[PDB]
Amino acid sequence: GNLLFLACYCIGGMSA
Amino acid sequence: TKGPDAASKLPLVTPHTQCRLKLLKLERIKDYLLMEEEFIRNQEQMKPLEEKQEEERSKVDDLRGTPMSVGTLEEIIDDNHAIVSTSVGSEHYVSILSFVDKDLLEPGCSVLLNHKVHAVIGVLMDDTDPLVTVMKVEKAPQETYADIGGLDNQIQEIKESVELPLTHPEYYEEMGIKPPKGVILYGPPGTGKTLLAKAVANQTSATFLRVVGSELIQKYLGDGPKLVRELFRVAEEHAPSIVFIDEIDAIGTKRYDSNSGGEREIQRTMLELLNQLDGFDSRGDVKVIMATNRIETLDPALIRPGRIDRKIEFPLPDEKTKKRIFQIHTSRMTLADDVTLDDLIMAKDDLSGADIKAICTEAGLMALRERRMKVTNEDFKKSKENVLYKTPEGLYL
Amino acid sequence: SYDRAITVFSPDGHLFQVEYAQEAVKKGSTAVGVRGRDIVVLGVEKKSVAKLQDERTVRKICALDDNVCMAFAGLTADARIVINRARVECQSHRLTVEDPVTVEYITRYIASLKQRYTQSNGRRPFGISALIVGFDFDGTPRLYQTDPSGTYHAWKANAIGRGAKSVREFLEKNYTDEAIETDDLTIKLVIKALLEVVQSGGKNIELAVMRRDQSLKILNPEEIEKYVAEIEKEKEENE
Amino acid sequence: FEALGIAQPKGVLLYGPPGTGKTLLARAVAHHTDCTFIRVSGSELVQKFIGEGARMVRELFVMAREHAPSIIFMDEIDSIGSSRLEGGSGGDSEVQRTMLELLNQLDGFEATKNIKVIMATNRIDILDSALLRPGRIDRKIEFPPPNEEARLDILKIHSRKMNLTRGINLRKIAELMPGASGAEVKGVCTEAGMYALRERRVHVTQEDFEMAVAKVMQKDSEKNMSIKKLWK
Amino acid sequence: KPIRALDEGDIALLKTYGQSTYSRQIKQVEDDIQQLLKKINELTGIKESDTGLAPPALWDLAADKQTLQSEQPLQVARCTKIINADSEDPKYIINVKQFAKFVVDLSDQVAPTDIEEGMRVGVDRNKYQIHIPLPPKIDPTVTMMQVEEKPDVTYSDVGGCKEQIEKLREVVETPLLHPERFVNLGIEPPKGVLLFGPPGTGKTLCARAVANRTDACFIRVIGSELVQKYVGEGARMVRELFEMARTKKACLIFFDEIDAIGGDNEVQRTMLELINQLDGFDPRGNIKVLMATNRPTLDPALMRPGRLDRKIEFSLPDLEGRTHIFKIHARSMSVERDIRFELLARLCPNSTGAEIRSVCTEAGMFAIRARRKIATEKDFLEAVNKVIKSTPRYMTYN
Amino acid sequence: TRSEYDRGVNTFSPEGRLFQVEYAIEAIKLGSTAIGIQTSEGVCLAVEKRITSPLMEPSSIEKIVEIDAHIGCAMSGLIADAKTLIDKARVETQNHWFTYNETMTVESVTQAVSNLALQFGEEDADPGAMSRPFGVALLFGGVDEKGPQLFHMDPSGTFVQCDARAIGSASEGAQSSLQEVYHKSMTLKEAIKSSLIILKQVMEEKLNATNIELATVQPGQNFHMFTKEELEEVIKDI
Amino acid sequence: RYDSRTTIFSPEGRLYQVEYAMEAIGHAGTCLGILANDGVLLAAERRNIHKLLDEVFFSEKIYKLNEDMACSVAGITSDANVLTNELRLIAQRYLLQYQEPIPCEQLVTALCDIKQAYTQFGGKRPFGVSLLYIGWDKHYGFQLYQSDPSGNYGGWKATCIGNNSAAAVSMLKQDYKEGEMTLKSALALAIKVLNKTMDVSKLSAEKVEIATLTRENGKTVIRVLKQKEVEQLIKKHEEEEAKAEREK
Amino acid sequence: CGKTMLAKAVAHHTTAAFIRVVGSEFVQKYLGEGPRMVRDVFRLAKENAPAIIFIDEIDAIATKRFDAQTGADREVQRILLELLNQMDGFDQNVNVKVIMATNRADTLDPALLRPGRLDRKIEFPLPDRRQKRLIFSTIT
Ligand SMILES: Nc1ncnc2c1ncn2[C@@H]1O[C@H](COP(=O)(O)OP(=O)(O)OP(=O)(O)O)[C@@H](O)[C@H]1O
Ligand SMILES: Nc1ncnc2c1ncn2[C@@H]1O[C@H](COP(=O)(O)OP(=O)(O)OP(=O)(O)O)[C@@H](O)[C@H]1O
Ligand SMILES: Nc1ncnc2c1ncn2[C@@H]1O[C@H](COP(=O)(O)OP(=O)(O)O)[C@@H](O)[C@H]1O
Ligand SMILES: Nc1ncnc2c1ncn2[C@@H]1O[C@H](COP(=O)(O)OP(=O)(O)O)[C@@H](O)[C@H]1O
Ligand SMILES: [Mg+2]
Ligand SMILES: [Mg+2]
Ligand SMILES: [Mg+2]
Repeated sequence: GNLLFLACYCIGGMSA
Repeated sequence: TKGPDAASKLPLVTPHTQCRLKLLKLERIKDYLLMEEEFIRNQEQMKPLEEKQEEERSKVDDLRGTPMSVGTLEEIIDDNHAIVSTSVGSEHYVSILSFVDKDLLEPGCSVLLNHKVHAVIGVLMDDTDPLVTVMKVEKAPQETYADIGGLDNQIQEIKESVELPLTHPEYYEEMGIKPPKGVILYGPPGTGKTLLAKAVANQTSATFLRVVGSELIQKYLGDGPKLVRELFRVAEEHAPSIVFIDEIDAIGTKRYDSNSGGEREIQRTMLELLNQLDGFDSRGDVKVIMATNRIETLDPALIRPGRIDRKIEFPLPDEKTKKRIFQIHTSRMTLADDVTLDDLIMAKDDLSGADIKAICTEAGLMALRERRMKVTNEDFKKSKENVLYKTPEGLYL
Repeated sequence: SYDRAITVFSPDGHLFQVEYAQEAVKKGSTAVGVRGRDIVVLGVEKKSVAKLQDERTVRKICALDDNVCMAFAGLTADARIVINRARVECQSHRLTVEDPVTVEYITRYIASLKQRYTQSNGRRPFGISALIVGFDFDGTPRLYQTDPSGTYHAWKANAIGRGAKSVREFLEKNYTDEAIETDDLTIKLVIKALLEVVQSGGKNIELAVMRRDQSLKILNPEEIEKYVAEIEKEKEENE
Repeated sequence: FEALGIAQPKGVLLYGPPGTGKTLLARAVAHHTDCTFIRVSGSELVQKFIGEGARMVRELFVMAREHAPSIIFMDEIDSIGSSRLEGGSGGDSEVQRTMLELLNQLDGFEATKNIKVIMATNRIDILDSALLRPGRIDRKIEFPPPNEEARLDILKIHSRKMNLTRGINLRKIAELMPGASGAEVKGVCTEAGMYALRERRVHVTQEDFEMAVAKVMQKDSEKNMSIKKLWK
Repeated sequence: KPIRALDEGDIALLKTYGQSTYSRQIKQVEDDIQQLLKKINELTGIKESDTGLAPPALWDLAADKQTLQSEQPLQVARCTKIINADSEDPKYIINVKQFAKFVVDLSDQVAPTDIEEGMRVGVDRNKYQIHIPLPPKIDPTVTMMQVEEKPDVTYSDVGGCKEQIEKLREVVETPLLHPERFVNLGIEPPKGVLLFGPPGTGKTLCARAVANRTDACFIRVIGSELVQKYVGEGARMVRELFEMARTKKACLIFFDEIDAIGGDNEVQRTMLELINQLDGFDPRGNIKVLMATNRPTLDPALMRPGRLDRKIEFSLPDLEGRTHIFKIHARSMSVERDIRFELLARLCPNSTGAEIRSVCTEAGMFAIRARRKIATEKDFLEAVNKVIKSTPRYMTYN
Repeated sequence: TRSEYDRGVNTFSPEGRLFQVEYAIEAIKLGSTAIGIQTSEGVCLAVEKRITSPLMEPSSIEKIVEIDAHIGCAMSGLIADAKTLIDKARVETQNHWFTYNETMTVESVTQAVSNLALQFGEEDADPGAMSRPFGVALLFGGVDEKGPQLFHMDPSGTFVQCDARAIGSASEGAQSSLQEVYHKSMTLKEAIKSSLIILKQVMEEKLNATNIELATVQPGQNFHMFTKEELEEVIKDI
Repeated sequence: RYDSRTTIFSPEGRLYQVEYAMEAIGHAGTCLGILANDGVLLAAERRNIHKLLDEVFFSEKIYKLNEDMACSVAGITSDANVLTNELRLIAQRYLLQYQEPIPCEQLVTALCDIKQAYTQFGGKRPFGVSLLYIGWDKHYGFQLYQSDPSGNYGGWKATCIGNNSAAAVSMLKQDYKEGEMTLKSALALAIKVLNKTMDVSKLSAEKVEIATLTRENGKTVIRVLKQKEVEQLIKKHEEEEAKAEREK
Repeated sequence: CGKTMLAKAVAHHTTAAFIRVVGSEFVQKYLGEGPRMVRDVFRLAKENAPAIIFIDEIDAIATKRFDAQTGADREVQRILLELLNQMDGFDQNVNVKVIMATNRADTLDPALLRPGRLDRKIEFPLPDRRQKRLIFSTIT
């Protein structure tokens, strides 16, 4: 219940 | 396939009192290194050999162009077209030129492509991105089983897991038991897990890959699983090999429903590691070694009998193992005749190999404090409580 | 869960509170008892007093009566309470029967008392293991380890407390019929057993020897040094 | 160290109550060393992007190795390396990944050379056992609150630039500080200077220091005598 | 007592006096050895670095250049909703991977019948016209698959699941090999069955066992494979799989660890494709599906009646079952012929079958430890002591 | 969620089961196996020792005890619990011999021990008694007016007349083996041979003098345990 | 976890409620007892003297209980009063039954059974009190015992319990030369201990409570030092300190 | 009692660059963004002229440190630790005065309540008689 979790971040490079 | 790696020089370590037996052996080694240097400098001094084919190679290079981008051959189609992914992550349906080795094309191997109008123009069997090249051990660690005190059962188990299949394995298939694919060492910190891995990497006959666990995780999307795949592909390619992943709990924690993108990527990387662990047969000559302190926090799927059969325990050293470690680390010290070292061991505590090494180092420092190098017993007496920081007295009696 | 309840069986069928009480003994001190042909000896690891503790009131070895002695491992207060109860009960037994209390009866009484303390909530188990020794009226050497599960077992030479396993295996590799032929042989055996865990020697060791009804006197700190001198002499003699 | 046969000590931890000289000692070490001092104070290694903390740890140690024998100061190491938490869900794992990378660089397969590292914390007890382990952290130096003499010295350094008056007894002021940290002593010097400034003077007197001690060391006590008299 | 820091004279005298006479020579020699080692390492070079150049006379460099100057590359993409073309709105929105998504039209070389939602398509780079559908192909070489037609596991190789194997027999053998009784009974044969239990109970091989005795090919599909890198196309994959299931005379389709799927855009696509394949294919067929899981996370839309007719719980093996497994795994190793496997099965309460196999492996390990070509009962005793249990039970219970 | 009901003996499962007493039943398997066989000529009890140290005195481990000359006991479970049960059994036998000056049926012995059992959830525990189910399974053998009689007692208080019953760690396998071994025409010597064979194929270690305790009851003689020479004699044939 | 009622056992075997009872004594007033050659003295800290306490008392931290027995207490006030009352009851019950003054060891032991039974069972919190008993008996002359909230006890010649007790005991054992200190030297050493263990630049006689037990004329006298006595002794101590610091 | 108003006045009557922040603003979603914001704020103040950082409701992040057993509490304590190390850490700041207001000072971490970090802990009690008259006059 008392979770309150943070968040990471994984970007994905994109181009052509 | 190719062969293993991790070349090392002579053990030496037969004398240590610096009695010119060391000097003679080291001079022999230095003489051989000098003949190395002179021989190769002479061979480069005269070695005229070039051109020959030239024209055909020149025109094939013109066809390839410059630069040439490398990608991953994700899939193949009829034997003129394939699917190749650039390092960015985009993959394209490209054509395959005649001068490529159609036998070499397999899903995964790096393919040299044309910069413009992408088309498979070569195959690179030695991609080995700088990270995974780093994880491959080149210089064997100087530690060895002589330096390990105690842990005789642990050494026996690790050798029965990673050495006996490497050496004569006929006992295994003779009993019909499949060799133990993967082994996890565990125990309280500073018991000797990483030291045992070093000793294995010393007395070895296979490519040793050192990994950190947390090293596998990478920022970019899909970079993590791709790096894990590259590591295990290098392991298979240079088989037999040993893949040591220290601190497996950096990723080995219990799997839970991911919410953010980063946690999903971590789950993907661990899923890829588990898939790669399942991918190769146990009959294969590639083994893994994973060490950790918090064994209880690992996912109970990584340690399944179908994935990691063995589970080596590294308990805190016993009194006899404590005295063994003390003897080992005091070998290079010039201890006096008054020292006994028995009082420190007899004291009921939780000394570890790291703790004993630090006690020896601090005893040496205390001796240096008194301008001496013979190290009395009082030096150890002080050092023990110097480094051992931190039941209510008479409650239990 | 199933651990915080003295009288609740675990799904696999364990009384985890009693097991924890059993384990609480292992955090005490090493106490070994060896029964000889005409002697019973008890060696207890003595904690070193820093500078001020009065050793006259740190008793790790005590006698329930003239014909029974005992060593304990566990928390001191529990040992004192059970000692008082058992010695009062010995006097009550002599009230009932007038003959000196045998080892088996007092051991069974202690075990039953511990069991009754380990059978209901609101009563904490006696976290202490006691090696009782003694001669009967006919002077048979008997020794019993009593366990906080409220039980007892007749050992010829047992060890309890921290390092109990090491001393136990030392005795198993060392206990022989000829080793109890004389009192000094049993003394050598018990001194070696104590030195196996307490490597300091000299002090930190307390010895009690009971012969055929002399109301045993604890070994004063003068002749035990002689005994370890003999042990060292033998050790240097064989090699 | 080679001749003695000992292994070269690698890490040292400075732990103590909040404000005793730990960061001050690190600053002094940086000032009086020829090594390439590195300030990597905690929570700088916690990046939003995944796995970036471990990568930055690896780059930090590689870059320290590339330079001369280096010193790395991990101020407030309590931030990233505290204790590995069981499982995930709400538990922290990326910070633990960074901490594990730091542990491995400190004492892992590679056995770095001449990378002496200093860490500081106000709470040593909660640090991970795998981080406080000797060989990774040796000489867990404690910085206790200064005693009367040491308080006198601290007053004399922090009163060196003041304009004192003849008849000042800094020893009495130091005696007026039962169990006061060095930071509190510097604050007392500052408050005495403030008291002098209020009256638009430049010298400071003994009474200025006395009321500065009263103000700085003032703390709320247990108002309820009934609560305070529970214990004998 | 204030300790004195070492002074310059102190340091200078420390490095001498109490030194071995050969300190300088030995240290210098070791330094030159290391320097020469680095010298050799830097000078030895790299070598090839031999690119994938085919042997000559296989080269059509003229035609290669012609293709380079004529043919064009195509980025692949996952085609999405058809936008209800009906020959007047043939545009579809396609997602080129981590790149963007574009609404595009077809090339003249492909008919709309070849293009449908969720298939990989190769397209050009400026008009992004879908130039060629790219089916992901089916082959056991890629990923893992059924890779089995007649499994080598027979009814004698399974133990501890007598009630479970009986239930499985009623599930698969009775409708497949005895369709007449179901037909004249006028009852639809069981369309769906689920096999739930803890991992390592044996579940998979049990089905494989009946797969050998049902005279039908066994299919192994791993849910993690559907959810790992082989996601997306996996639907089409199972499509083709289900398609080949139609081709064969009888297929024992079974999905391993469906928990990875049962509990996610492409994952949902694979799920709905499974729903279409099951609810769409005629229940009278002969490709009956076997379902198993470890976590009874299954979506409520699945076990609605008509999709999963029966449920079977695979509990931990019993004394007879555990001893049967012990004997089965001992059949493949060199042991004596007087091993009390009942004793060991007693010594392994609530032990999984995989645990039993590991116990036999550790028994062989201990036999190897003593270099004895025949494992003994003592070896199995130490093996069970090690694996199982990962004074208390002897000083109170007797 | 079973967990809400295993806490306390006075709780009912949704299936109306007694999880606490079932756990007490499982607690028997922690003890060593005891085998009792009943035949026309008498009843014999064979028990293992499960010795921990060679120094352990054999007499101290009491896997078979005699309530009375005519009746013998075997127990499997908590040793202190077993000793309390056995002392109550001897006290109740002496009580019957006081009131009626006669030796009771072993059925009555199991009756009275059962009333000592199954008292955990009784208000009569106010002065002090078991608040938990008893943790030992019992095996009574004897010879009464009904000839030889063997009974098996469950910790819940259940008693059953048995021609042969094995309890303890290896109860299931030993019982299964006896099911085929047992014939109603068993002689005492062949019964004891079969029991020792069952022990051999059930025991963890080799059968020597110091692993098996053995007791016999026949209408002629009293309860008799095999002395060292007697057990050597009964072990040399096997 | 295993922090519930005292009739619980941690898997590591520790008695957590008992442990907290032991540890909570560090919140109580600092008091030590020492045994000179010819006396036993108990010194204690008057932690709470705000401005307006009547001081209508003969001693607060020191409770005499017998013509031979005096005690000092550190812990909860209620448990302190209860323990003192039970102490007087037991000592005088022994006197009534045996017509001889209660031996030191027997009395300390009796309190220890009380405390143990109060943590052995009953579902009741243990006494969070530590005692220092000073007395005389014809068996071992002058004796001093230190008790424990758990129910253990030990004979000691010098012992400090309460806040900052560990450092006080350390410096006490550093400055103890057994068998050769008179009551005067013992008092001076105790005052040094107090000065070092208090958070004051100069301890006050008001904050200090010292009671001395001596044997003379065949009788044991237990007397608390009057304010004049303690002030003279503390001024002698401070002038001695002045001489010592001038000599350095 | 006048805390945020006194801060408002100080911001009005100053030539310094004023950085108004609130404690709850520091606690960001993404891991490590909170400490990064703290570092950014102090770096901006350092790189600018003599500046003032006013952090209203400092007890949002600076409550007494404890054995955090989850990611959220660990991140909040990381923010607090970054604040400490920025205020009085290795690289000392010059002409950067911070002001922090709280309603419950007794719950603040002692590392934040020590000289060098928070030199003056000014109490703002309820108006007392004369102060009440001044308030009534200046609002009337
Ligand atoms: N048995 C041993 N004999 C000698 N030295 C030992 C032994 N065990 C540990 N050590 C010493 O401990 C040091 C650190 O050990 P190691 O790196 O293997 O730790 P670990 O147990 O793997 O712990 P962690 O993974 O938690 O860092 C080694 O460099 C070695 O000198
Ligand atoms: N012993 C001391 N001698 C001189 N100055 C001191 C001493 N102790 C503290 N100070 C001064 O008081 C302040 C203490 O802050 P500092 O960060 O150096 O201490 P710390 O113990 O490292 O604290 P923190 O726990 O915040 O890291 C500094 O301004 C420093 O100059
Ligand atoms: N009934 C059984 N018969 C034979 N072997 C079994 C049985 N149950 C389990 N096993 C053993 O367990 C191991 C793993 O079983 P597996 O089918 O992989 O488990 P799961 O059902 O979780 O997939 C197999 O190697 C097999 O030897
Ligand atoms: N000393 C004062 N002079 C004038 N107005 C005041 C004073 N103190 C409080 N006020 C009134 O009360 C409010 C005080 O807000 P403030 O005290 O800054 O909130 P906080 O204390 O929560 O920061 C102001 O809006 C103002 O209207
Ligand atoms: Mg390690
Ligand atoms: Mg600091
Ligand atoms: Mg406000």
